[PDB]
Amino acid sequence: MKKLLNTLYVTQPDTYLSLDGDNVVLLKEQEKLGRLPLHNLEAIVGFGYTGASPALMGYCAERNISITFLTKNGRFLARVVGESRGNVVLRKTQYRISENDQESTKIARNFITGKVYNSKWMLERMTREHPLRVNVEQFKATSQLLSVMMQEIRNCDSLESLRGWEGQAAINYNKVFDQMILQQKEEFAFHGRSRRPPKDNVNAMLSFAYTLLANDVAAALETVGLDAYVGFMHQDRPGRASLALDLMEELRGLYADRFVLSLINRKEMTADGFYKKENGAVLMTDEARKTFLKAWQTKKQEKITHPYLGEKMSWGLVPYVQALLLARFLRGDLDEYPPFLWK
Amino acid sequence: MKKLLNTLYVTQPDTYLSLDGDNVVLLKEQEKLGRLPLHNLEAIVGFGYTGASPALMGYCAERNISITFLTKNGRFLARVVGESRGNVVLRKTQYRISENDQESTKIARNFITGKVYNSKWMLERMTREHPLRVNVEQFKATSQLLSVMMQEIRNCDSLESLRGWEGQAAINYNKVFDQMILQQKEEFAFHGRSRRPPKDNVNAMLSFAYTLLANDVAAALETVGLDAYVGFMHQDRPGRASLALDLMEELRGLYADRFVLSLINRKEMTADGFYKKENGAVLMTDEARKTFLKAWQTKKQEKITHPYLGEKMSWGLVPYVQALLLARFLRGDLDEYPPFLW
Amino acid sequence: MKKLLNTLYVTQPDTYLSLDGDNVVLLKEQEKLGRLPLHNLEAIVGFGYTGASPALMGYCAERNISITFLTKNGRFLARVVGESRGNVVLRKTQYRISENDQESTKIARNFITGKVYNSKWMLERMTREHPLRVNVEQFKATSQLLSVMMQEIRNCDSLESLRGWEGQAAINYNKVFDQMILQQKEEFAFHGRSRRPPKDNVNAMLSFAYTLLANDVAAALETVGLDAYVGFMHQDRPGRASLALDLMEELRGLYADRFVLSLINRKEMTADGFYKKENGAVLMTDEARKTFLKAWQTKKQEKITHPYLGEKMSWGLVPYVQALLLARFLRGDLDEYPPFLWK
Amino acid sequence: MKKLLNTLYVTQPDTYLSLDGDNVVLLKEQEKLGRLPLHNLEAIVGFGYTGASPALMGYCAERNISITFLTKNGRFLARVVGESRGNVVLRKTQYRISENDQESTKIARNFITGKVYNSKWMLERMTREHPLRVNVEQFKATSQLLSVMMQEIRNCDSLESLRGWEGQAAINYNKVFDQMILQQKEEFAFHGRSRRPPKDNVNAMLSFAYTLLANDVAAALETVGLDAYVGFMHQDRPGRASLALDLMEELRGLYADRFVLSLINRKEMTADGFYKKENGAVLMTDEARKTFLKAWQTKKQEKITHPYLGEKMSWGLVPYVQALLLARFLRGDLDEYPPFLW
Amino acid sequence: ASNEEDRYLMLSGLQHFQFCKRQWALIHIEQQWEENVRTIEGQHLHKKADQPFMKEKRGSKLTVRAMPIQSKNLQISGICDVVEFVQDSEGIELSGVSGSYKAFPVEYKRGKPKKGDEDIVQLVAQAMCLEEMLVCRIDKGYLFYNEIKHRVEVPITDALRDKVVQMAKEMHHYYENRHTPKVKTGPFCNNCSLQSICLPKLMNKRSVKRYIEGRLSE
Amino acid sequence: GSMLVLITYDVQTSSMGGTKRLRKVAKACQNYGQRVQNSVFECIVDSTQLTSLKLELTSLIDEEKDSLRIYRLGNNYKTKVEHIGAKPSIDLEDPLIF
Amino acid sequence: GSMLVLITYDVQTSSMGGTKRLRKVAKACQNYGQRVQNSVFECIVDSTQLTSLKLELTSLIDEEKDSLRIYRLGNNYKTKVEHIGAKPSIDLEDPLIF
DNA sequence: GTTCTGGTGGTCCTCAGCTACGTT
DNA sequence: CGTAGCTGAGGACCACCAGAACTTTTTTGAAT
Ligand code: SF4
Ligand SMILES: [Mn+2]
Repeated sequence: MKKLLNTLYVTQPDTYLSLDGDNVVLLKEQEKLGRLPLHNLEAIVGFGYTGASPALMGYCAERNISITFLTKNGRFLARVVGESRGNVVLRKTQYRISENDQESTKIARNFITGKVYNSKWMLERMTREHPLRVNVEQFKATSQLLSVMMQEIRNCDSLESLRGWEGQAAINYNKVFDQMILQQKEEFAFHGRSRRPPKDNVNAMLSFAYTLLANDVAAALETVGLDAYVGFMHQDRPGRASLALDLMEELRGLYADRFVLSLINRKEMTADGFYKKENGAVLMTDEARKTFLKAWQTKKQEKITHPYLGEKMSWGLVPYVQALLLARFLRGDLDEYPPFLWK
Repeated sequence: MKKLLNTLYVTQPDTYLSLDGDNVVLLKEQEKLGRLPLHNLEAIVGFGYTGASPALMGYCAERNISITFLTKNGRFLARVVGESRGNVVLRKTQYRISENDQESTKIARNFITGKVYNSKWMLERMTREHPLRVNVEQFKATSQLLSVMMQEIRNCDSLESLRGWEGQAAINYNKVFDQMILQQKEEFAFHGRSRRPPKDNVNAMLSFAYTLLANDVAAALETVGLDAYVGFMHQDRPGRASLALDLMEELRGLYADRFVLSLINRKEMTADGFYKKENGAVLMTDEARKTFLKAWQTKKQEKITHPYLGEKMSWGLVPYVQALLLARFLRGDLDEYPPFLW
Repeated sequence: MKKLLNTLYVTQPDTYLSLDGDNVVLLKEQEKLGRLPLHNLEAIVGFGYTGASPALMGYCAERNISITFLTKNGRFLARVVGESRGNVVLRKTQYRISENDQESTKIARNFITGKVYNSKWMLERMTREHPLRVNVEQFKATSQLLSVMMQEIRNCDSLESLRGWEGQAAINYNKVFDQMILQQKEEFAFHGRSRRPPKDNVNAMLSFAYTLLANDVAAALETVGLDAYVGFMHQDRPGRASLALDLMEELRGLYADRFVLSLINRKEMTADGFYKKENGAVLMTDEARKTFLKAWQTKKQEKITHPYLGEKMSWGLVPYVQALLLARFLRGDLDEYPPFLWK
Repeated sequence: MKKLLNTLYVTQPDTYLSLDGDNVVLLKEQEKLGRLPLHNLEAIVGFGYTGASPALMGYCAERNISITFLTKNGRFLARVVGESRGNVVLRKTQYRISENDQESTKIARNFITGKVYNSKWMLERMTREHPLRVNVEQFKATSQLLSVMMQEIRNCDSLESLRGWEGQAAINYNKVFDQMILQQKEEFAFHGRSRRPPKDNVNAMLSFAYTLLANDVAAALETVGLDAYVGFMHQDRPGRASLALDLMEELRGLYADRFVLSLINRKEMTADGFYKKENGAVLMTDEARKTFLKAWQTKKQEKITHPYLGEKMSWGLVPYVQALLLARFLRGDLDEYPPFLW
Repeated sequence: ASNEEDRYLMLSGLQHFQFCKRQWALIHIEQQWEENVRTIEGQHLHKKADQPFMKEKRGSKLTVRAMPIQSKNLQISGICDVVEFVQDSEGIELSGVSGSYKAFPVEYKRGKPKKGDEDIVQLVAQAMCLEEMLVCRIDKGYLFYNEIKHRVEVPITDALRDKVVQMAKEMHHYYENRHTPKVKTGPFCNNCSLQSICLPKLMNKRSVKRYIEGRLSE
Repeated sequence: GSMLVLITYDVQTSSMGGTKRLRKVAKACQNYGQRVQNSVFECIVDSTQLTSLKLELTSLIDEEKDSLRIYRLGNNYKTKVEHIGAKPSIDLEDPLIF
Repeated sequence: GSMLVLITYDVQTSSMGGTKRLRKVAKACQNYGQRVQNSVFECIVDSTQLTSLKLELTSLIDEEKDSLRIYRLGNNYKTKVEHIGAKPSIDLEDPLIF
């Protein structure tokens, strides 16, 4: 819960928070489930329909601690704080760096380097896992191509070059992704990619996964103090959460497509739940979306290890914590922002 | 053209605020004290140890209703703040206008111009109704010298200058404040605006008025989408939460000091309504607090006419409009901020 | 049930009434109880909560017969008429006669002669009935005086003279009245008349009787259309029914004083039912008042004969029939007003 | 100064008007059809076979709520009349005055003067707003005829002379009453008078209007305190509402037949509604009756200004206030009775 | 006049005659009545405070309700709302009890004390009336005003008594003449409950002849 | 005048004479207005009838156990009343013919 | 405007799904106002919130089976309300010092 | 035909109570 | 904790049945 990052991540639903002396107590239906100190904490994030003992609220407000309250799943509800601390300077720095282009180019090239690393290693593991019926040398050649592209992106200096060298990898990934899946390959196809109302079932279910990750990343930004509607690589525009999209593109790897292949394979999803209305639209059936959301929650419960921090956690906390490091970049404690990087 | 909404004060300790649909209900060990619909509230203020249901905080934060927590003597604690709702270009403009001393000193010019105008004209008004009690001459004296400072403030280009002039308006008015009272002078410990933050009598009401006004102006500004308690005008020093009230430095001197003085002069508060601790702190009785809050709401209800267009407007809208105009200036439609001048 | 002088009174309560062919039919819960021809009727008077039948209402209102609906105790409720309404020439005749001395004195003579005859005959009858407890000489002397007084009043022509004779007759009867009571003289003693704030028991009782009788007679007049507020002997003033007081002189004695003396002598009540007042006034108790009303109602069902026409009828119809005759005097074949000369 | 209470028309046959406290209830073989509070009524009109309980009529008589019974065509079959009240001054005055022929003339003067003025002024209103539709100069000639004749009527002395002049005016006005079928076909052409059977149209509406106006004048006159069956004019035929006829002689022209002409000219009624039996004169129709009564009760709520009393009052009150303006004349608070001179 | 005991006028007429010399004429000669809000309230208070057949005593004084009274000198009869008897060896013994009591009349009303005499006159009659029956001398009166729930003492002098006598004489004259006069109307007939009868408007307006002649010439 | 006035009552039948009070209040209030829904009536009255009805009900009920509310809509009520369901109420200003 | 309107409902619970309709109607109507009596609420609204409430409440009930009435007083409602019993109602212009 | 007082049953109405869950 | 869905447990509210009766003086009563 209490990560090395100075936040509290109480995620068990229907818990309670109360105050004992100078420490927080997590009550689990009227017995002392947990006890934590408050001497080194900086912010508290609370999931679930719960409460806080007003003594805890009063003790947190004075000593520069913000109490953020969400739902269980991760939607954003409210924030409690006195004379606001740690938002004005952070947001002003965000806007100042948004004005200039050199730092924006640096950050965007960092993100694209992370994405290409993730995809290349995903292909490496995919060809290692099942070396029976797969084009191994083709995937190796694509791997060398993306290694050179990774070096070039690390050698980038302008936004236009970054956009040009990003756009190239899309079609290569599209073809290799269509070749990637193992089970039910005959039954589902990925010949063409469409962002606007989609054709093919796989594209639509990618769209749904993208929307879920969208809501998650938006809440991830909102819970720390940064904006939503001005981005670094994507240009500013009224009504579009550009920073959200930038982080989406950074994390569109393991967290989205691996879930796609897992749902498609293992015969956990069937063709009876997918439909067609005159334009390729895949109207998700209610049972299909119920199973999808249950599977998403189950996956979020899966434990992994952070590549950078090293601390064991859930999948559901992977975005927020990652986004939180972004804040520690804008506060001057970090030199860069590696999501998945060697350095 | 907006209309004022009510406010709910909670004084009973160990209560609980809970949500049901669109109603706020007060419980205390499952005893429904009452339920109020939330479509005609503007803010909610609580004393003592009162808790809220996280659904309620989410609802209020989403729908522009401000929750505030207080303790005994209005010691501010735990404001409820929501999220970023959009209009990003307005924030872009406001963030660009800061850290540039030209526009900053223009806005400081207008703010302190409004403050000085209100103080001087109120003093002249008070010497105009009843001249027998005090010395008109000296009062008139102070007037012209403040008028003098007015010309200076208009011929200003640097922020570092105005702070110094602040001290003058902070030392050329206190000498009048002690003579502001008429009745009950001997009972009410009246050492003027000589102040002490842990409270030393006849300052409890002053601090209470300041806290209420600060919360009101903060909510009124956040409705439009900007934060100015430490912004372009006021110093970068943390913990000096006054610029939000400096937008109401046109109103801090007027609407709070005037209220305290009217209560004192109208003999409506008796010296038995206060007490002092063993160590020396000063507190207010519960009945006196209820009287103060009733008077504050009744005054805030009274209806006046705005100088700009004259559409008949109410007092609680005085902060809100001052926020709204500050938007229209940052959109570039006007030339400079027109402050509130009475 | 009974038809007297071309009028039809239905005195028994709770008997519906309807039309059949060209005849009136009485009913009592689907039981044929009476059939009467309507060829030669002049009015209909009801006493029950009947309601009549709309067929008969239309029939009579078309054939110039008005209907009057009362309550079983004689109070006036409503009068259904068409164009005629009947009493126009009669009321005009009354109003014309009300402003001349000759005719008014004639009618006053008709009233007073009946009054004195009734008083004298009652005195002589009581002398005859009871020997031992009577000063026979006083009563016989007053009887001779009253006979001469009646013979004189027959030949009066001026209002003041008739008023004086009425006063003298009243004085004679009053100075005779006290010894009429033959039981419970302890507190029941008559020694004068004080109508306003009545004093000392029995006086109040007498007053009450008069009121009831007056009201009864009042309703009687309204049955035929005589204007109850314009008198003949008594002069008209607003708020008082002068003609009722004129009429109820002849019926005052035999029908009120006899009733009161019967109540007193038969020990029908005791003085415990009269409460006290500080100035000497006397009032009645609710229980005593209700007993008085019940006794009056029961006496109203006594069956006697009619001295002038001979039909055997109840006491309760005496004020109406007489009143009817009064009307037949104003415009009819009556030679002179017939008083209630009842031995 | 009154409120012009409503009025109830019951048309469905075989009902029964019962009373429950202050409510009038319509029963029909124990089935309830409705109930109305009796403080919101003025008159209750019954059609066909509708019986009344004695309690109901006894309650309605004492509060000047009139009850009327009609068979099929507004006949005078039966009304209700209550007791007499103790106001002998007015009744004595009226009877004595009616015993004097000179006062009879001094009242009939004003009655017929008001009548002819009504006729003339309405004829001129009709002429000036209608162009080629009517023979204009014949109307004009009748107008100066009436205007000169009114002055001569004003100085009449004996009843026979006034009757002669009234008859002359009546014929000389019917001569042009025969001329208004402006916007309807020939079936609404007046061709004289038939008394008992409405053998034609127009009569079948004028009869209804006259009955519904008589039953209102009588109620008003018996409400004010007078007796309504002795008159200042007419041959005193026994048992007829003579005073009601006298007081209607003024508003008949401007309140009933003007209404029928307005109804016809607007084409609110169609000749298909009427029908006829083997002889059957002319009988209206149930929907036709409903339309007549709806238009009547709708027009009875127009607000005018009264000529003499100078007040803004509703149309339906006019037959009441006039009667009241009669009463005070009998007590001598005026000089002579002012008739309605609309 | 049955025995001269019938030609009596009620005490309720005095207040009406004092207020609107037309109002007494409307009520007591034409025998008609009409109620508005204030009249309803007054009648309801009078009815509720009416509790006959019961006496209330405090050992020293006695109170009587609905006390019937009459006076032959003025030919005036009526009902006193409350009579208070006090104990002292000064007055006249009265029927029913022992001891010697003095009398005080009390009459409740609804409304503020009026600038004109009005109510006083009525009360005075009561006091004087009582002197005829209880053969004594009365020089005090009590008025209770329930709108302020206050109580006011009222002295009596020869001025008030002579005014009452003259008022009664004039009232009897008007009654014998069957005549309803006219008064100066002003704004008091805005709560005159008989405003739908006495018609103040026609009292000031023009003669009838001018209006008829006015609408005759044109 | 004829101002529109709305009367709502609410009595308690758990006490000694609850049913008697309910019966008497319903009968006393039905004398002036009509019934639109259970425990509510709407009437068209003048000022004097309103005062009389108020006095009668105030005398009849007992305090501290019942509830009674009286609203008044003024003389412009035709544009202030809206009905949706299926319990129509007879109005008393139209021709009113049965 | 922030002016007062009064809302009354009457839904039958003997029909097929009457209990559910009653529950949903009461819950929907309690959001925008205050309960003064059983089946009688009063509330302070503008035009827009009133339109929203009317559109929301028109669908929960079913026509030809229920009744619903909305009365509208005006902007000066303080002088058009009387209370006699023992069911006091909280006013929302009173300073509300809980 | 009303009017008042009991008795009966059947339907609106709100609260106390137990189960089953919270993403688009 | 909030949002729904099923129960039940009493009160509020009103419409039917059943029974037993059903009559009372004269004066007071507002006005910013
Ligand atoms: S005008 Fe009105 S108040 Fe004046 S005396 Fe006549 S009725 Fe009374
Ligand atoms: Mn009195």
